[PDB]
Amino acid sequence: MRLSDIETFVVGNPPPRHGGRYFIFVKLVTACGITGYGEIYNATFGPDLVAKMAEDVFARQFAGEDPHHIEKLWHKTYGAGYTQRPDVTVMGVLSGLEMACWDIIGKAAGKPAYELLGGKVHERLRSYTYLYP
Amino acid sequence: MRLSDIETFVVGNPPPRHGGRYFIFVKLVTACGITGYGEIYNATFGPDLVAKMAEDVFARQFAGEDPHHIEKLWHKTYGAGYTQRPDVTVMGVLSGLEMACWDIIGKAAGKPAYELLGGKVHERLRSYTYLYPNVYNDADMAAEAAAKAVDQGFTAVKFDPAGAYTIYDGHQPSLEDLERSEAFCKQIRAAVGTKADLLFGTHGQFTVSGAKRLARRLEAYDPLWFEEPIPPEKPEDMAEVARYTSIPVATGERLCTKYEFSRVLETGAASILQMNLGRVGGLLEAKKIAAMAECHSAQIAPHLYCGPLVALANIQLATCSPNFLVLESIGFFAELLTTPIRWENGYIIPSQEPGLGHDLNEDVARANPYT
Amino acid sequence: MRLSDIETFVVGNPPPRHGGRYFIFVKLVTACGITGYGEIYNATFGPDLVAKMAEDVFARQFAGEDPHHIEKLWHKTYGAGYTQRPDVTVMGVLSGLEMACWDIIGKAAGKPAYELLGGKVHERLRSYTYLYPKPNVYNDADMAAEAAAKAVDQGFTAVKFDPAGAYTIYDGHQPSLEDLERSEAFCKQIRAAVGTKADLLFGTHGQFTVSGAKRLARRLEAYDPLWFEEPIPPEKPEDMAEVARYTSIPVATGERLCTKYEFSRVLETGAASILQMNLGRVGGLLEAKKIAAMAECHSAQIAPHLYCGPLVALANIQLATCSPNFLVLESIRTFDGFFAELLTTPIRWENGYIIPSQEPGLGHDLNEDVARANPYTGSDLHLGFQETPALP
Amino acid sequence: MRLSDIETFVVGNPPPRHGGRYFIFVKLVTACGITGYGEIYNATFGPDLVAKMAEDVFARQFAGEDPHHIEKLWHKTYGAGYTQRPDVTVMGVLSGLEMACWDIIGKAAGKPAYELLGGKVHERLRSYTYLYPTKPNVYNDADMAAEAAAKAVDQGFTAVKFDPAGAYTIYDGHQPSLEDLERSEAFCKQIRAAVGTKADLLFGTHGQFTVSGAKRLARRLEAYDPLWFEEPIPPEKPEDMAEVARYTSIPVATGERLCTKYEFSRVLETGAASILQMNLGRVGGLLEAKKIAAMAECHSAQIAPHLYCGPLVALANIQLATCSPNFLVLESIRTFDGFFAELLTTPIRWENGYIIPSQEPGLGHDLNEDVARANPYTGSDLHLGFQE
Amino acid sequence: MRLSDIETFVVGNPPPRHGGRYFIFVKLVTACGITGYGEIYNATFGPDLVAKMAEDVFARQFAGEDPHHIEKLWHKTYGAGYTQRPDVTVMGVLSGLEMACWDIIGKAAGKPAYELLGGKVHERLRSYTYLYPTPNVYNDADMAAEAAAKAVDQGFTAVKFDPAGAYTIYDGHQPSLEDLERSEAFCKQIRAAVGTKADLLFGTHGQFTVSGAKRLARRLEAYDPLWFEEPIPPEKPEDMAEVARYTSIPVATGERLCTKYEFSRVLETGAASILQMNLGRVGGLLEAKKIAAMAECHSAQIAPHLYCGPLVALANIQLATCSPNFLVLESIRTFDGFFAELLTTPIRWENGYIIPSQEPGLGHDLNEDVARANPYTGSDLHLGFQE
Amino acid sequence: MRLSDIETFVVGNPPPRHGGRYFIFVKLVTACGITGYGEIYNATFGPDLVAKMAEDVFARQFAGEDPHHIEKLWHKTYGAGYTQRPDVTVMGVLSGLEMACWDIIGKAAGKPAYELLGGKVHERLRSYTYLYPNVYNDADMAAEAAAKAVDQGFTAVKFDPAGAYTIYDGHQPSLEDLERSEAFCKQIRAAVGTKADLLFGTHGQFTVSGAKRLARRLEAYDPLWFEEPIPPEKPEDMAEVARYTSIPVATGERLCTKYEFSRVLETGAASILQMNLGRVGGLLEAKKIAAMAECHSAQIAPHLYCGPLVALANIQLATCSPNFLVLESIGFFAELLTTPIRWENGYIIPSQEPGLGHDLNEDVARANPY
Ligand SMILES: [Mg+2]
Ligand SMILES: [Mg+2]
Ligand SMILES: [Mg+2]
Ligand SMILES: [Mg+2]
Ligand SMILES: [Mg+2]
Repeated sequence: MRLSDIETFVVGNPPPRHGGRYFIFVKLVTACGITGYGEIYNATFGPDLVAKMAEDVFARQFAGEDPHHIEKLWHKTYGAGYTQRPDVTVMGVLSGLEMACWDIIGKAAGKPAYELLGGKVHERLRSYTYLYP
Repeated sequence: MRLSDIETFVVGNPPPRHGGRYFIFVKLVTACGITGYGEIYNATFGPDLVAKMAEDVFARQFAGEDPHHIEKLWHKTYGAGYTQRPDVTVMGVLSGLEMACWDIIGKAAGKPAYELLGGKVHERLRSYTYLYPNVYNDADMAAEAAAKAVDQGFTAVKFDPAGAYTIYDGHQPSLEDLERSEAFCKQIRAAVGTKADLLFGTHGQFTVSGAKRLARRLEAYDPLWFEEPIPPEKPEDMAEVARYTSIPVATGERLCTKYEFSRVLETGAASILQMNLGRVGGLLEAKKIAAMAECHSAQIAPHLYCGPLVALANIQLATCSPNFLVLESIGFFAELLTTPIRWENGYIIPSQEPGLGHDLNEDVARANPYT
Repeated sequence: MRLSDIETFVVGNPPPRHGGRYFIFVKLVTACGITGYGEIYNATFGPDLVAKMAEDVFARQFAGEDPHHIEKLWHKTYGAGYTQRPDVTVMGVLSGLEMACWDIIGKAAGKPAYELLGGKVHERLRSYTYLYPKPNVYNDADMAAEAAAKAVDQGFTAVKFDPAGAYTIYDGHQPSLEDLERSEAFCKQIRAAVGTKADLLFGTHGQFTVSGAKRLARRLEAYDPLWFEEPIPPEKPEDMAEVARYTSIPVATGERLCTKYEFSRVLETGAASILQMNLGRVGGLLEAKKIAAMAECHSAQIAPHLYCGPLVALANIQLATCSPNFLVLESIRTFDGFFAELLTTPIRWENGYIIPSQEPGLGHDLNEDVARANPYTGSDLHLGFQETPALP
Repeated sequence: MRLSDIETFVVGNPPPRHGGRYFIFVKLVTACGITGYGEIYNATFGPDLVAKMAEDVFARQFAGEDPHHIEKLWHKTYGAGYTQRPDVTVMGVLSGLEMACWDIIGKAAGKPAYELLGGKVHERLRSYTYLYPTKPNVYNDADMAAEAAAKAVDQGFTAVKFDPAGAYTIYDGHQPSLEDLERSEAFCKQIRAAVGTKADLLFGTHGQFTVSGAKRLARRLEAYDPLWFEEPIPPEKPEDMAEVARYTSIPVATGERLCTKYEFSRVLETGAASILQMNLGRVGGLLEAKKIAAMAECHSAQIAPHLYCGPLVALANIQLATCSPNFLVLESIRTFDGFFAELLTTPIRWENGYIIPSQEPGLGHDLNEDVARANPYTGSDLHLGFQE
Repeated sequence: MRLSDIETFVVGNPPPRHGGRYFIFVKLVTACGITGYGEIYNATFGPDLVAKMAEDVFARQFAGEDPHHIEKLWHKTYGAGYTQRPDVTVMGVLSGLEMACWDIIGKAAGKPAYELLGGKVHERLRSYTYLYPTPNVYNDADMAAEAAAKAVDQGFTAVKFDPAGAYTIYDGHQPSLEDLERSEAFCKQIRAAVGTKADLLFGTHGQFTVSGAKRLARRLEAYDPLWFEEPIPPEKPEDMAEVARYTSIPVATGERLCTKYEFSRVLETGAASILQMNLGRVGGLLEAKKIAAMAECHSAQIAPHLYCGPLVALANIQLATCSPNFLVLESIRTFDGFFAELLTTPIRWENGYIIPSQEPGLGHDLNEDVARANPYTGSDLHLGFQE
Repeated sequence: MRLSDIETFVVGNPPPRHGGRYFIFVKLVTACGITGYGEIYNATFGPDLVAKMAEDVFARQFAGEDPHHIEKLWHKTYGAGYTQRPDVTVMGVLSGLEMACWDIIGKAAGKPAYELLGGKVHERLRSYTYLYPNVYNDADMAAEAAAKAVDQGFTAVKFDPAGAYTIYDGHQPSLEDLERSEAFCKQIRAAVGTKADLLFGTHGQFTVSGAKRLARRLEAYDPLWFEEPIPPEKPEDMAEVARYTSIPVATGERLCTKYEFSRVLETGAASILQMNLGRVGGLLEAKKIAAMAECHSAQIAPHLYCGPLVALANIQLATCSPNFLVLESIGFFAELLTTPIRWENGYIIPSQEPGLGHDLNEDVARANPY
């Protein structure tokens, strides 16, 4: 199994705009067709560009690889350019693609991601909100 | 999906009994038929009792649960009886049940467990072996066996010339212990040169100072590690030895759960963690422990002194671990597995088959009851 | 002198089942006839199995040995199978057998154990009880307060309660605001009921994380609780020490601990100033003694733990009696009911104090017949967590 | 005074490619006409994207501002997007734009930037170079490296740097092999024989090892009095690096992968290192590097600016070093000949092992924009790389 | 059962005076008759006075009490005069009485005292001696080596020596270069002469500062001494730990310490890995057992100190016997001569090891007759310093 | 110049017996006549043996020596018999002899001892006293005894209401102990306002946790200190109490030598040091400790529960110490001395007679054996 294609989405958030001004989505695909979604949380630059950075990372580090090899993928990215240090710009991009890899891993095993990382512990998730008008 | 039945196997190791005297296997099977295997590490009691202890834990915490639910399963067990604190007895039973769940989870995805816990990183695993007027007391005889090992492809050897370990450790090295130890290191180093690392494998014989006396005389030979220099209770004390010497300290074969390894890492007690997966808490717990070591400039080296099923679990963790240093290796291990663990020119080659990659030969285990 | 024979007893506890579901007793017999009794405190495994463990250990380690040789027996057991690290499953079995050797040692010497481990220090041992009897004593502050005045009237000078909400397999967790309301309500009403006449013991079960434990401690301080028991889980004493440093409430812990090594860390990190060894678990009488001397070096006291049978109570009493730094002894009500029937002569409770036996060894003998006549028939473990996450 | 225009050059680096694969330059222009030059040191993303990033930042934070307003500009950029924590990607771009403001600031004052930030201290700056060539070669044969250092000494260099400790992987830290140990000592031993007390040995590892890996190696180099053990372990936990630093007598030197005063504050405080190696095209800018050097004076540490990129970062490094009392040594890519000269309007002054600081205003030299435009980068790789 | 009467004996040590100038014994007697024996280790005042302090203490806290009530006895005594702080004068006297109570407790139990404090652990106790004579053994490495060679031949597996120069009242000081020279030659020569047959116990008396001790330890590590004893003075363990962290040689201290409170700090700071209690000073047998138990929690071993009479020796032996972390026991030669004459049955020394008596209590009895026939006629104190 | 003879007065303290049951005095005489007086603070043994101990010490270390040689004499006594470690039995006997030397040194040089150790710094020494007659158990009756002491001029009063101190301490305070403790502070602060500081004078009763509990309920009455909240063996432990409360911790009546006080200062155990110069090690050793205290934001407040002569030395220290806070005070005291100790409105005034400023009347001392 191997990663073939990526597609980015810059999506603007409509009124009342709770949650920021825009979201940045990615969509990874395997040669055999399986589809994975993910979001990048990065605002150190403009979104059109951060979307470009995503496609950069995917071309260098992700395409051709097995989306299960999370450790290899994460380390090729973390270390690329001889860096290997917490960087929010990179990590925000890594996080999006990595998510999608999980989406894919899951989709192929026919299981929720959480069933592969320790299993359900909660049948419900306690939630909180900001105060809004 | 739910777990239905368990079956235990106490199997006796025939001569030369390299690995123990008996192995304790388990077999979990789901309602709809998928079968996982696993090994328990317990020397604190006796095989038939340890097996019953396995059934007891299976019944109270595992029967009727989804094997995917590792966290729930582990916590049900860890807190049973209002305990919730590290305990090798429990943790060695929980370890063998948890592996079998991984074997199941893997089988239900068509994937090796390592592809679900981070993915392959290593296509081959560096292996080491013990050396086998002999090879445990004469340093000249050790170097010969060391040279043989090197000739077979091994790139690391382990030896414990440090002296008898007693039930009243930690003690002080004898002058004879010191001289024999350095001679082992010196004679072997001359035999293998740069082709194999020296793994110095004490068994917690010493007190902190005793260990330091010994480390002093060993630094010149650039040993890859000083294994378990002192007893396991105060990692704080162990860290005193790590700090003194240039030799990396390794420890972990007598520990279990994230909590104790957490402390080893934070005190700087050891830089090479030696989990035994038949005891540490399982495959997931071990992964958590190896990530933790990643934040501490520390690596893992899965300890093995038991049956093949722990070896498989060791292989699974190692294959997907970026801070893997070396794997302990070792015949009868072949015969117990449906397919043999693959070994070539010093390295273990990870199976691509689902779960733990191999299967226990139930027929052979039932044919070798321990006596 | 050599230990020859062991019998084990698994005894179900009848209604109202205070002190838990079952007790595990051991009977050690020397070749010449001297009989020791002991209790195993452990629930990692069904009581049938622990009993078989006690048996396996006694055959492997004790048979043929001079029970005077505590150090040897202990080390032989602790280091068996190359482990030599604090494991409660083993150490509980070990604690049982070790008690019963002290019973024999004292029987042979014609002295109470406590006259062999430093000598009597107390003529009476200060005592305390949980508050015992849809709203009730465990959930409604006022009913607990009434429960407490009663205890004070019986002459108890200390009562313990855990109003702090359920303990779960996923602990530590965070107190709910309800958990906080109730807790301080229990403290406020109980203190008003008992004034200076008795200390409040806040008997938590490791519920909280360090932060959650500080949130609660902040609210309880005004009522001068004598301690905060096990505010967080047992694995990291370093973390407990952060709670202890924060509050004026003394922190108390140990019921889930074993060996001198673990209590060494508690003491040195400053995780607690009150140690609560259970002698059915901590490693036996000599180890408890060793641990209680360590606490002297660290401005710390002992308050032996008890939620099991009368033989653990006996060992507790032995230790407490020869311990300069003893603070209080936990009792199951006034040691009446099934706790007296199991003994040949009962634990003496008078006006808030245990009065130590002056008889040899542990001071009392197991009524073996009463013990055999009461098998354990349930399937559950002695004690257990809530297996859903903490509310919400 | 206000900033108006920015231009970016992604310049590819002609053979022998010493100093990496490409350089990313920036030209800033004020309204009244003053030009400022600077370089960005970053390879998290391809250079074309980085350049586009630099224009994103200039347009968002710099356009319309007075370039004398470094603190304002620095903090606006530092906090763009509610981040405000080190991030080489951003910090690199910021370093380049900020350098160039100092060009403009100095040119306006008619002074070298160094005469503004505490003023000249050194009339010459001690330099060092990597041992380069022109499969037994200079990176794996101690003898061949000893000849290289011999040649380097005969030019006046008083220090040579080398890395024999094996490859550095994406899964570091790890453990040096016995061959890594044996080769490393040979290099030190041989090189020391060939240079005597004439030149210092700079052990220039690239984060390979774990703490204990580091120590095993350190124990075997101590005897050749190496001047520094560079980045013995990775950059994430300086509390761990400080363990190497305490065990050995060799001074630990690091920082080529760090940025902002915050990350060097920790290095100094923990005792992680005693020689700080900022690359001024990454650290956060010239004023930042000044603040950082001033901290090192409080912790018995010294500065020794890192360089493995274009000549503009070099100018910035030289600007700092000239005004720094706790300066130790300066990296040079060879004798600053070749494309390091061709890219400038007047080349960098290198005489007998020392760099002589220009007295021309700002960064001291101007970029030759035409040589910059006539040398695009055709490739598709990143400046520096790892093993896998 | 109650303590009734006390007798003190001040006993002069006849030549070659190995192990000091005088001994101070105590004899406790219960109402019904049982007789306990004991020794006090204290040279802060002349022995005749230490004797008097023994009766003052016996009369206020001891008389009429059950000898089983050790915690009570000890804490009544410790807390006297509103003090409750370590004090070697008080704790000296307390040790002897306490010892003697164990003798009584044991005799009444029909048991050796170690069988009441954890039980036998060793069938035999490794011992060591100072190098004694027969330009001398104290100041020349060659003669020291010869001595050590004869000690090995007798069965000894460890010898102690202090070649680091005089200890003064102004300690700590710095070693002279000759101090370092002689110190090293001692280790080299003795090591050449015993080989791996015996451990070197380098036994300084608190001579150096922490910097001083490191200067010296750096020169001794190569010969693998088993310990470096009391390298600096006893008032700041926090400082001795500085020495113990620096060198590979184990640091041992304790002969000048008393109560668990002081050893707690030693263990916790890392000042030592080998605790050297003297049971005539440390605060008694039960206190020492508590101390050895603490040391267990800290990778420390015990190695009981002896520079006095056979009775401290007997308690030392009792402790050692039931102590799983026992390293080695100080002997005075082979416990021949007066050390034998002063006991009903002598201490059993056999091929380098002491074999514990199986008789109740301390396992032997003082020869009251011999003890009375040997009073101390002199004017000096047991040990002393330089000025 | 050399020391020759020693005489030792065991003296019984008459009713109301404020300050003990007995005092132990010493008299040192030189070759050419000069005489020093001093006092030993020892209670671990009967005063009969203590005097014999002093004689023993004088013969071995002091006789035939120059009393100027404090350092020499001190280290001789301290190292006697190969000990060289803090021991209050020896240190007490030493503190008395050394005191007397400073009486002889000063007199010989015609100056008070405090003019030899950094010179005068205070003309008046802020005093305080215990609350004497009930008064030890009833809040309101102590509040009375306080307001009476204010009328006499005292600026500080001390009281121990925290319950009995046993041989098994440290313990936990009882709820009644806490209740009476707080009640004592509330009521007294009410009777004296800003005019008098509160000295909470505990006797090492509690464990660290026990002391924290009590501290919490006294903070609000701004006590000037919290004396010896736990026992003295582990200053490290004390430091927890000191760090938790705003009330200063005071300690040291049971300590000796620079070594133990050093550790008190470095660990942060106490900010107020309470040397008893009949125990601490002598006057020269006391001054060194005071100086150490300057380096850690710490002050001195000399301890006195014994005879006038210890007190005399206490004054010599206080008069020449910049970091002096307050001095303990108390009849038969002025009777044992030639010239009485001058007291004026909560303040002692130091003598300017050479040495200890005063002389023991030997006739009165002999006339009252114990
Ligand atoms: Mg091993
Ligand atoms: Mg409880
Ligand atoms: Mg570099
Ligand atoms: Mg000695
Ligand atoms: Mg007082």
